[PDB]
Amino acid sequence: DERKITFFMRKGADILSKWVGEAERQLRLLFEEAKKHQPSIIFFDEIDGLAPVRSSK
Amino acid sequence: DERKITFFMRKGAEAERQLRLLFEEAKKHQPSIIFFDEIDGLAP
Amino acid sequence: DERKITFFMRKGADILSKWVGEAERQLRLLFEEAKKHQPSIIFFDEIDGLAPV
Amino acid sequence: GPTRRLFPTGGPFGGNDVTTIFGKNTNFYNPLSEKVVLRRKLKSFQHQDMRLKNVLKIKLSGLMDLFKNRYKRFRKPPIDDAFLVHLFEAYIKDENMILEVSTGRKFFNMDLDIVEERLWNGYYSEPKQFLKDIELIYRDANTIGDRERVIKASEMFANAQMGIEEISTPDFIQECKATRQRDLERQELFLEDEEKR
Repeated sequence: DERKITFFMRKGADILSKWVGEAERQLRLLFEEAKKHQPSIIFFDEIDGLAPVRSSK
Repeated sequence: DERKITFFMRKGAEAERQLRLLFEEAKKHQPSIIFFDEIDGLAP
Repeated sequence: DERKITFFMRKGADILSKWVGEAERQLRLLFEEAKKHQPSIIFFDEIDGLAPV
Repeated sequence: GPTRRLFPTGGPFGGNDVTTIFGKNTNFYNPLSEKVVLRRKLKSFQHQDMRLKNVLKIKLSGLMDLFKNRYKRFRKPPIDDAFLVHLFEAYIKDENMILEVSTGRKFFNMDLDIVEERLWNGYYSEPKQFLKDIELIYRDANTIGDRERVIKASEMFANAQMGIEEISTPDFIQECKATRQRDLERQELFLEDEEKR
């Protein structure tokens, strides 16, 4: 009521895009929206769709 | 304090112009340093 | 004395940057310089990086 | 009168009625038995490779449309045309790079379209020509501006690079080395032809 905490529902592979590293820009816009409100939380659903482990390459 | 080694934090991974910027920028102030973080991102 | 073994020295991928078309023209001027000055030795230092595997 | 274009766009379809500062490929036409059989294979393989250039335009337009209507700020040089207009007949022309006196910076700048209208006429015998145009897009990123514009235009540069990694396929690469030696021989004969005539 005094500080409305926001939410940011983001999925895994929608951030990972075609282009080259515009997948960075899809979270740069999120991070500059994270300083729109001060009480802002970032929910990354399926973070292994973004950052999985080195296997052999 | 008559000289000052200047810090330069750099991540691991376009990158070649930023490489020229960090290398020539450290070579105009001769007391300086170049620090790289996670070199395997730039050298697998 | 009167003939010159002219020595050209290159480095490990000094020819090879990430731009594709510069290494080609650099090698063309290199071998054309080798063909003009007739006795010539071309050195490729760190050829495991210029020709990696 | 004629168009005041400084870029070397010109081929068999059109675009030859131009005049630039540096080198120019104006081409429709400008012992004897080798020259006339040369002209015969020139007409034949120029028609076939021109159809191949139009096919390359067809498979280039599918990314060219998105990359031309997405961004517009790099579809125009930062230095306007009239400063280079009075150099035809502040800014000084060296080999091909234009120099500005007030800062001293060196620009190879296009209007982010010098590719579609080059393939309108067609002299893209190899995909290394499209490689060089996307590298000139990187050069337009590199030469002018602060960090944000450089990295964003390098992002669009590498988008077009990720596209030309799909256009450059080894069957088309070997066909383009065949017509690359053919067109190397073509440009050599055409320079000696425009010097002798």
